[PDB]
Amino acid sequence: ADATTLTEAGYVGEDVENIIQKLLQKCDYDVQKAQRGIVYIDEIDKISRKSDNPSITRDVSGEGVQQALLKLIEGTVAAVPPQGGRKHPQQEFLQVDTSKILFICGGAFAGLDKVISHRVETGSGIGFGATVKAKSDKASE
Amino acid sequence: LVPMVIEQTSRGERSFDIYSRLLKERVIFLTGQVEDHMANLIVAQMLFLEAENPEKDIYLYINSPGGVITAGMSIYDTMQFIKPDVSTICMGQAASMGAFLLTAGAKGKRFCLPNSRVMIHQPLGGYQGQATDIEIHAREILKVKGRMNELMALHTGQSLEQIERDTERDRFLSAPEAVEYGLVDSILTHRN
Amino acid sequence: LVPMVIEQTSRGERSFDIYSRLLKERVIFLTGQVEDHMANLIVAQMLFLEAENPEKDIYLYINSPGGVITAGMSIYDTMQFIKPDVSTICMGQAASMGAFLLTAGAKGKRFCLPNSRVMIHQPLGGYQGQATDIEIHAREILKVKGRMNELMALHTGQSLEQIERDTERDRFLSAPEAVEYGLVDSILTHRN
Amino acid sequence: LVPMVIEQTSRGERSFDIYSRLLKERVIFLTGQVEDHMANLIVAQMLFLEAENPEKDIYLYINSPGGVITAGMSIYDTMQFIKPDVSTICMGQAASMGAFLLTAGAKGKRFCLPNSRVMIHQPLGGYQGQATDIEIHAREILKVKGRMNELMALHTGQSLEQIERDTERDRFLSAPEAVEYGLVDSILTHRN
Amino acid sequence: LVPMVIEQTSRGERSFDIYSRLLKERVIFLTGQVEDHMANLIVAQMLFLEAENPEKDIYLYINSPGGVITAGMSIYDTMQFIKPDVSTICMGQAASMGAFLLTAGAKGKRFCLPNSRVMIHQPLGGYQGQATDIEIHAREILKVKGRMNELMALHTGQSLEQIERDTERDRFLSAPEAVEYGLVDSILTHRN
Amino acid sequence: LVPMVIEQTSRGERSFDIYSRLLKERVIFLTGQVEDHMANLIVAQMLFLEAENPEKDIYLYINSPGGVITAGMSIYDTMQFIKPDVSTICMGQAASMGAFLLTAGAKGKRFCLPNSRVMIHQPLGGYQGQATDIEIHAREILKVKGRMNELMALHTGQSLEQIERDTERDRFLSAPEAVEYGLVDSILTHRN
Amino acid sequence: LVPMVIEQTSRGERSFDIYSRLLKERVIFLTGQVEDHMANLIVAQMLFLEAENPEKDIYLYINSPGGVITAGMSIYDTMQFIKPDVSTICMGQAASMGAFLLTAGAKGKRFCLPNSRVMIHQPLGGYQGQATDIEIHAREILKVKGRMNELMALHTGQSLEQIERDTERDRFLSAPEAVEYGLVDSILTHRN
Amino acid sequence: LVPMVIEQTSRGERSFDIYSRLLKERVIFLTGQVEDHMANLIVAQMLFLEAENPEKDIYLYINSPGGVITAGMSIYDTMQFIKPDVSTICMGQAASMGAFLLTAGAKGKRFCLPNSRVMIHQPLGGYQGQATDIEIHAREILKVKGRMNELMALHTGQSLEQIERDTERDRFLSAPEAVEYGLVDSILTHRN
Repeated sequence: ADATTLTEAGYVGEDVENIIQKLLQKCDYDVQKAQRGIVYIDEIDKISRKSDNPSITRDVSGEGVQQALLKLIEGTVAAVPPQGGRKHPQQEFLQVDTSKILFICGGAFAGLDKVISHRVETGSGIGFGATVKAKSDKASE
Repeated sequence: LVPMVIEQTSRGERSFDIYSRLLKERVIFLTGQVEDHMANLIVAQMLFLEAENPEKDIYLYINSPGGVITAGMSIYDTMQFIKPDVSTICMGQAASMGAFLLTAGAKGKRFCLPNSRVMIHQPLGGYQGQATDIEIHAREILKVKGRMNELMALHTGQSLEQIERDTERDRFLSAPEAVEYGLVDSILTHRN
Repeated sequence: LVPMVIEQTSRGERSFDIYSRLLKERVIFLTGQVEDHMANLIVAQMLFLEAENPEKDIYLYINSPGGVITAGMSIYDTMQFIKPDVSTICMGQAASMGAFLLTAGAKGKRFCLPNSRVMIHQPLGGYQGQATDIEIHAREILKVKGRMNELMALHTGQSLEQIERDTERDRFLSAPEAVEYGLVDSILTHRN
Repeated sequence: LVPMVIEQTSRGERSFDIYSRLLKERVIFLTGQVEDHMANLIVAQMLFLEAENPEKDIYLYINSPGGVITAGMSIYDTMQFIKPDVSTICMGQAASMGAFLLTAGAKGKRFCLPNSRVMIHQPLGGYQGQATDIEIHAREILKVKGRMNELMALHTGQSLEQIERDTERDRFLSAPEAVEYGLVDSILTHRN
Repeated sequence: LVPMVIEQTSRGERSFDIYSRLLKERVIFLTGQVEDHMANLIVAQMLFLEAENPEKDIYLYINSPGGVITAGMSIYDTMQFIKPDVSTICMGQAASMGAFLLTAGAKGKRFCLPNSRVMIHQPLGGYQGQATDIEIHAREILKVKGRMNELMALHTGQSLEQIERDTERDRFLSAPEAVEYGLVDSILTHRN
Repeated sequence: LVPMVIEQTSRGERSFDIYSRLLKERVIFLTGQVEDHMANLIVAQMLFLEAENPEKDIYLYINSPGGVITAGMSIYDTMQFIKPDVSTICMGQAASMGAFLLTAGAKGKRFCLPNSRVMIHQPLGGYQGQATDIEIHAREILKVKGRMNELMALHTGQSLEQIERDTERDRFLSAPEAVEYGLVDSILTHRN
Repeated sequence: LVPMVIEQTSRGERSFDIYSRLLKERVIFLTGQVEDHMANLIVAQMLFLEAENPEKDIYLYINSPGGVITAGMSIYDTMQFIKPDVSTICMGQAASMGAFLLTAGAKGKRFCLPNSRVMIHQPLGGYQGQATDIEIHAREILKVKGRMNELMALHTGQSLEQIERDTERDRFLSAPEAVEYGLVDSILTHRN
Repeated sequence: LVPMVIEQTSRGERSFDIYSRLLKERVIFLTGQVEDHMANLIVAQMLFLEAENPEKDIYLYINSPGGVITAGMSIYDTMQFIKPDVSTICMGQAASMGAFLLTAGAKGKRFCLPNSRVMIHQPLGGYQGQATDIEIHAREILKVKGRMNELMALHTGQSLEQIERDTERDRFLSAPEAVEYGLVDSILTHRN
């Protein structure tokens, strides 16, 4: 699957329970074997918050997706519609447990190297009394 | 114009002028003739920096040829008031007022560059008017002269009599000579 | 050049000039020759701070050699009008108007640095023209002199006749001397 | 340097200069020598506030030593044209034009600080040239003098004859004296 | 310092200077000595507003002591060229060029404030050099004098002979007198 | 100051200066004394517009009293070099250099306001030094005189002999007279 | 006031000043008297462009009445030092220093407008002091003269003897004359 | 005017000044007369670059006629203290102080452009006052002369006696002459 498509519940983008729906397709819509399946989540880097956000905008593509996945990864029962359906008061739902379902979130965290480069070689001070003994080294990403 | 600099760090990147960037690192530049406006600005930086971390030291770079006395006392009093120790460093030169602020720094945290120069002299002033007014102003500057010598003697460690004799006329002291006199504690030749 | 500082607020970070950052903390800087333009700026700050929090005290830092009498009165009248107590502090020096505004501060909240100076003198003025108009302008400066001596006597606590004798000619008062005279209440030597 | 202040609004925090922040509250600052450039600025501020809320009253702080007559009349006519009542306040002083504008405020909304100094005098002018041209310009300043005295009598309430005698030479009026004359209505000593 | 104002719009909050905000409402300020640079700025505003809405009427607030004739003609020609009617309002005063531009406004939309002062005089110039060159420049200024008088007679409605007699020397006209002469149409005493 | 304006586009509201906004519509303002600095700015504007759309015309508004020949000649060569036609409109006046640029405009696109004054004269300069140097500089300015007269004849259409005689001394031409002389083509009395 | 131009691309819209927009196209403007500060700015543009692309050509528009020789050599040495070929186009004129930089451009990429004026002369200098010091400075300026002549001969292709005789006194040249002399390669008349 | 430039990054495009953009590449420009304010700016840049990468070298482009010795010594001391090797480059010229900073660069990283002119002379100064004061000041300038010559001999490698003879009067050294003298290591004819 792709994390970018996922969005917080109650919005027009998408819901996080669709991930189980995709897994259900391969298992012939059998929840028993689905509980023992493995899941992969691509492009998780786009879900990260940028910086210093008050959250008044109620970010949906970002922080909202993470908050919903929390219970999913650790394991919680999820209501998955049968096929090509969206969550609604209707009873067209399938109780699926993600406790035994492995998750592999893979993403390209562009810019993380700079964060790591900072902490490793942030340095302290700029003047004569500062400690600039740390020397920035050229290393591959 | 001052060159703008950027800090490539987390929580976003921020652009500041080179002077403001160093201020974040607790570095205050004292340059040029001392006056009320520049001295007032330095006072704000000292008071400002105290709020973030009273324990961390503040650095003051002095390359001033001297100036007004009243403006200088506003800086001296601020340095002694705040809890963080103010480390003074002499770049290029430190005249009468700059030297008084240089020696006023925290004991053991006063430095001077190897080729820097220092000079100390008595206060200079003048008044035009009636004889009665002259006596008032003449008494005032003499009190200032005595007060400044007392403070310089305290920081340097020399006796009040020695300071009076040396400050009667301009006395130029090199970086090593200043260490012996007591104006500064050590010299910064190369980074270790 | 005025440096810019960063404030870590709840709604992200904001960049403020050194003087604006202190204004947020109810600190106003009175520096240089007093005039109509700068006086109208201090008045705006005092009124703005009153609206934000009338109970909290406003701090005024006075490092000035004096100036126009009328401009200073705008500041003095504004201080008395606003409910919050204005705490005056003297850095470097406080001349005739700087001293008048200094002593005008709230009782018990007037401070002075140990190496600061104070100077009180009668008003200065002049006019060129006919004898009739000279008599007019002369009466007002004499009236202004009496008005300023009455207000200074009130804050200092000394008798009106005593203020007249001292103000006749320039007088220089040190920080401890000002405490005895009544211009200030206490001295801020070190942070406790 | 003018300080910047933060205003908290429903949309979010916004930065305003100290003078613009007070403009939002219907406060206009008249300061310094009156002239065409500053006068047009005040006129624009008045018209702008009238559109926002023609019912709320505007405030005009006056600390000025006077200036050009023509520039002042633009402000006076604008104050009378617009619907909002303009409440004039005197800070520090109010000379010939500052006083004419001060008394021009809405009846019952003219104020002055306790130590403010008001002054009223006849117009000042001059011309160099042929005798014929001198006569032309001389008649205008006389008409302006008569026109200004008529308006002062209307606002203050004093007779035209009394205004002529008092305005022949510079007359200084304290805040209480101005109340009796009619230039102002009340004194703002302290906030109640 | 020019204050900044906030305008509420569908897109959101917008910040404008006091002069730009009024420009949005089709208001152009003509202030001070007329010259090439200020005139070109006014010309740019007239053309910009013409494109936005060629049907609505533009307003011109004239408070100026006059200036260069050539710069004024650029404004006058632009007013007659563009389709929108230009309404001229005199604030404070309108000298030779300001008056020419004031009367050049659209018939019926020329206004004057009650205490305004209008003055019209003939052109003034000078040249130093050879007699041949003097004859050239002398003829040119006379042509401008005749051209200016011919245009004023058209707008004011007075005969050409009458204009020559009145403009031979400086003539000051009040707001009511200007209405009779034909320079303006009505007076804006109060908001209705 | 220059008043900002808002331009509506597909992206959203955008802010532009009054001059920059007109530059977007291929309008360049030539104002004041011609000098190297302003000329290079006009040249840059022309080259920029050529890249955006070499087919669309460019409108140069000329209101200037003339200036340096070298600086003005950099604008003339730029106009002829670029493919788009450069229309020239005279506002207020166009002196010797302003007139050369005015007549240098594209044939049929040169315009003039009805009250604009176009003056043409021969080059003027001076040198101090040795006789040998004077001969060098005297020959150069005379060569420039023939070059300018040759080009002026080409654009106006008059013979070189007539241009030489007419430009031997200052010659003032009104907007209609300029049409017959060939400096311009039509007069923009009113928008049609 | 330099105008602002908007560059529109798929990524977004960016606003640049007219001079900066042309800088993206490797166009550097040399205007006015040559000096250390302006020359340093030109040097920074050459290094910046070299870093962006060391293969694309750089254009230099010259309009300047010469200036300091030392400042000019910094530009000349920089042009030869960097790999990119620096094209030179003379607009308006190119005096002693401008002409040296003009002819210093890459062979085959030196242009001039048809009406440009190019003047070349020997260095100008002066010294006041002792006879011994005069000999030192006099020898220095003569060495500079010979060095400049050698470089000009190399670029122009003329013999050293011919350049010495021609540069003894001011020698004004035209665009066609410069082509045969060797200062420039071609003349840009029309884009075709 | 300083032309701004845009750089492309993964996070996004950022606008930078021309000098600030080069500062990111460890390039500092020493231009004009040396003084306290400009020197402090160079010191701040050297320290800022040391923190970013103490191993990468720094490139200082020098083009100046000299100035204050105290200000220059601040730069000289800073260069030696910082770990990065400061590669000095002489553009145009390098006088007494400019040359002292040029030769102060790291051994093997001192360059000079081919047409640059280097100059070295002894310090110059003066004092007006009593004979006793003259003796004190004369001793200080002589000490500075000995200290500067001692350091020049160290960097250049020549004997102290030879430096004294050469520096007694102004000595102009071309780029090749400076290489053999020891002021610079090699000439930068081309990038390759």
